[PDB]
Amino acid sequence: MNQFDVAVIGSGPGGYVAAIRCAQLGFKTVIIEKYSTLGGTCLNVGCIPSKALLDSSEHFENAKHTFATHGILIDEPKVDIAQMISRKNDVVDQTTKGINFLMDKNKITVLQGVGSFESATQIKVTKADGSSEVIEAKNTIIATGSKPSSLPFITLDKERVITSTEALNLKEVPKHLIVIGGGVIGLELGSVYLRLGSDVTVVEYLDKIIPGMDGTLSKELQKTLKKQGMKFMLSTAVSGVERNGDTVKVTAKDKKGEDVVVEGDYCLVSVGRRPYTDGLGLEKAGVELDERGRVKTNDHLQTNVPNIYAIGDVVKGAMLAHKAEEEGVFVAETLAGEKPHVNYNLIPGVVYTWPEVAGVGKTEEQLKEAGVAYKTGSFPMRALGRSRASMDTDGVIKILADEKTDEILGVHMIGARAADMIAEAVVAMEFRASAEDIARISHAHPTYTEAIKEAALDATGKRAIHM
Amino acid sequence: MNQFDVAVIGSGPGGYVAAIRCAQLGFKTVIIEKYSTLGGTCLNVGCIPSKALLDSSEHFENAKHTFATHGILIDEPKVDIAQMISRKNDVVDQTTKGINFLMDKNKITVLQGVGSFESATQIKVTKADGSSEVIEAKNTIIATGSKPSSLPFITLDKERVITSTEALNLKEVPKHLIVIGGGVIGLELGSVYLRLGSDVTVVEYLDKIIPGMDGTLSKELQKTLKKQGMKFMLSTAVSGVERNGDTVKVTAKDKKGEDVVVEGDYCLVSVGRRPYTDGLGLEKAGVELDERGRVKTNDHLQTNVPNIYAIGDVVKGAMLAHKAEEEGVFVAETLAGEKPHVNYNLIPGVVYTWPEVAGVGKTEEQLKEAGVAYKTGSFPMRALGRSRASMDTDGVIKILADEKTDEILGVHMIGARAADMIAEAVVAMEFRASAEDIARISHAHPTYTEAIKEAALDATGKRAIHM
Ligand SMILES: Cc1cc2nc3c(=O)[nH]c(=O)nc-3n(C[C@H](O)[C@H](O)[C@H](O)COP(=O)(O)OP(=O)(O)OC[C@H]3O[C@@H](n4cnc5c(N)ncnc54)[C@H](O)[C@@H]3O)c2cc1C
Ligand SMILES: Cc1cc2nc3c(=O)[nH]c(=O)nc-3n(C[C@H](O)[C@H](O)[C@H](O)COP(=O)(O)OP(=O)(O)OC[C@H]3O[C@@H](n4cnc5c(N)ncnc54)[C@H](O)[C@@H]3O)c2cc1C
Ligand SMILES: [Cl-]
Ligand SMILES: [Cl-]
Ligand SMILES: [Zn+2]
Ligand SMILES: [Zn+2]
Repeated sequence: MNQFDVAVIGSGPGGYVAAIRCAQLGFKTVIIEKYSTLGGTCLNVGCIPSKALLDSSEHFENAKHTFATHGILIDEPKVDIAQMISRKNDVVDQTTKGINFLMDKNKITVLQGVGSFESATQIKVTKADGSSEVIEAKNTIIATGSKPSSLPFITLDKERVITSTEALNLKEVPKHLIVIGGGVIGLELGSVYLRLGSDVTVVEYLDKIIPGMDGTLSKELQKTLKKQGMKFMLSTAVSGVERNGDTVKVTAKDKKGEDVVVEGDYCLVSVGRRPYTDGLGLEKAGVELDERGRVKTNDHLQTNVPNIYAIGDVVKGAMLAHKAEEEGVFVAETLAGEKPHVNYNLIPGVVYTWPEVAGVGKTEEQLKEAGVAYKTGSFPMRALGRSRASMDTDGVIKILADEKTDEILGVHMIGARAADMIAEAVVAMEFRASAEDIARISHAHPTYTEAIKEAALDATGKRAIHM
Repeated sequence: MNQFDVAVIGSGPGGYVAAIRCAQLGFKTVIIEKYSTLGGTCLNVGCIPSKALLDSSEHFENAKHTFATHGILIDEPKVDIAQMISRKNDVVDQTTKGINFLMDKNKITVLQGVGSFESATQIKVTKADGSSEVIEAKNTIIATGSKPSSLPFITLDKERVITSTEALNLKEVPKHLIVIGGGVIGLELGSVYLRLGSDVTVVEYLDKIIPGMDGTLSKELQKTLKKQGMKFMLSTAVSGVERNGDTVKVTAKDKKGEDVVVEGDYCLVSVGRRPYTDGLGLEKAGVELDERGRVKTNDHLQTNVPNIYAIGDVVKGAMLAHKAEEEGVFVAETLAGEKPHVNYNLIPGVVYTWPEVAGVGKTEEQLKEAGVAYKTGSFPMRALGRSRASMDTDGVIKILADEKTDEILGVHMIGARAADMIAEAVVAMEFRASAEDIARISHAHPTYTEAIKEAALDATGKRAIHM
């Protein structure tokens, strides 16, 4: 029997970052992955693939609609979908090799197979051929991640009634793509194919898109996506999804109770993500789940079995890749006798549409439900000289500040490069900065971040300069 | 003779922002501009025009070199140079109307003409036809800005031997553009026409481009610009620039003393910018200049005449647009009896090439010259999943931290979206953040700002995760 200090089950962003941090702290560490390659959901069927298709489709969007204005003379651009998907596949293969490299550099043992608990200290690793080996580990970090949710009445066929996994591998640009469900994934992949020529209709039970974010962002994102051609059927309860050859028929009822029928040639189900624990052998180690199917954890991400921890999508909190990464570093440093901290209020959330959407801190709805006295500052992206020069003019920056102390309580962005502008707000809130603090700091001109500076001026005293 | 509390000579970013900040504080404010429209250098012949052409030319670069890999099918793209410039002119016209809106909204009086001092309290405003009006102002803010520098043997002709002003309005894509000076302006305008098909040769007297920035950024920017097709003749002292019909011949000597000759059809002189005070009548008010031609200032940007202040490119400091803006707000708030402060160490500098370059704080060369014990952190952009997805893999993030306290002393970036990532570093240093602090803060995944977190991990304890 091989012996290790720490075992990590799952090779997603939480898993392999946790392993590296365990190796850096001196633990003999092993990581177990059932997939053929390392990287988890985010690399193989998640973040990296979506960003690659989003980047290529946005290039296609510019060529089709803005090149003439930009002074670039081309004929009607055409989509080579096989090259798009193939290039994305190479991007995934690139990142997988980098993760392999990191494992070797940190002297982490990598085992391919399904890891199941035999006890609180023994783990069975079953390879593809069915053979098994048992290893011993003093501590174990569960990082098994999540799987796509679905609806029980939908029969997924991996052809036309699909999830994000297959949607990233289409053999053609859909004529009419139907998106069932209000997950972020649906809006991102819908943007990809909307740009590539598809008709996209989002059919959703929820009353607004991205409802977990600030309401202004919900409003502005639907406003800009409609402007781009996406159609939205909100507050609509789907009751059926039929495949009839080359056609999918979605039947539902609207908020007034009337019947609704939507037909397309492709249907993507994006109704959320579900924690994944199948085959993990939790009963044999004694680890408890909650009513939602998540590994119960305490303040130290510890299960009821003291030597077993759990991180990432398999536990409570925002199901984000960098949230799993931070929790992995947290457990490793905790195992080393340190006292780390995670501020979950300061974990940003990003939507990778164009314009990008990003938020950190409290939403206005959260401040209202708590009876917090707050100020609002708001500056539009179209007023920036940088946006006029690039034609990326959609969106707004919104800052919430405590009315008495001026401390920034939440920053909510929709606009060009918001996925990276949000970092300024994260650092600002980490140092408990006031709106006045940010308003007085130099922001490079011309940049999109000047909208943050202007919004902070608006929040601190309604004294923005460029509005 | 009308009376005002504050008069502002110049409608640049410093000029008009100061006027707005003065109007917000309750002062009767008037602003004078000799140009036909408002905006100063940055709007009409500076930041906005160049940024517009950089965005258009980068699109053309993608269509020519990356669209096929992206899966976008087009024929060879062609340049409509008249349309490029026309759109840029429209962006300038857009922004000019916005400044007009801001002046009227803040109830600032706008006068067109040359502003000249009659005394420390009277200012003559001379229109083009010769008519004059004299105004009285308790205080005056000098914001007359800058002009392109040149060399005594250079005869500028506004056709083929040109400055930045004319290069932004070319009627054809150059066959071979010669750039004299490796400054921010020269590299940006060279990149514009390089992408559009021109051959670009940069001739620079110093041994490195952008020498006012960190040496790593100098090296990496030259490394990538060469990869993009730019040619560089460094350590080269130009001694003659003659126009011979449709061709310009630049004669110089290399580091070995051997003669060097470069021929092109367009020659851009980018040897820096010089403070502009022509016709301002400073002698009639008593305001003294320094040896370099700049309006002398003290701690409060005050001249020797106590009621007259000066800001922007006409005074000491980095000749940057947001530097003029901040100094305009500083003088305005100082006039109001408040006690503001400008931290010149925390004013970022941006080069809008692709990849973008940005730095803030001390350079490594400065830390060496001061004998500061420092740590270095460095993460490459090609290792980010986000960069792999977009194919924007060039560059590095470099963080300098104090060896004893771990406090970040400077952050230097070359990579995608550096123009907006630098904002995180500015806010970080403003709060005296340590390398460990940034390394522990949540960074959205996948984003380019993750390279900042990784570089901070490298600086704080050589413990980056993805390297
Ligand atoms: C299309 C899509 C786009 C997304 N885009 C983003 C985005 O832009 N940003 C973002 O932050 N998040 C995004 N996400 C979410 C992101 O993928 C997750 O939040 C993140 O991957 C969390 O991963 P993790 O480490 O907790 O586990 P996971 O990445 O979900 O994977 C855990 C791993 O455990 C392995 N495993 C499970 N059980 C066993 C077992 N018994 N034995 C061995 N191995 C096992 C699995 O094979 C899997 O590889 C996206 C998701 C999808 C699907
Ligand atoms: C091609 C180019 C690109 C640049 N890009 C950038 C960039 O990306 N970022 C950046 O920060 N900086 C950039 N700069 C520099 C930027 O333009 C200046 O730093 C900024 O404009 C500072 O302006 P200011 O208020 O100090 O004065 P200015 O904008 O230089 O001009 C003030 C105005 O005063 C007027 N004036 C002068 N004397 C008188 C008088 N006696 N009476 C009446 N009117 C008068 C002038 O006509 C002028 O319009 C760039 C410069 C150039 C040339
Ligand atoms: Cl602005
Ligand atoms: Cl990373
Ligand atoms: Zn500005
Ligand atoms: Zn990451």
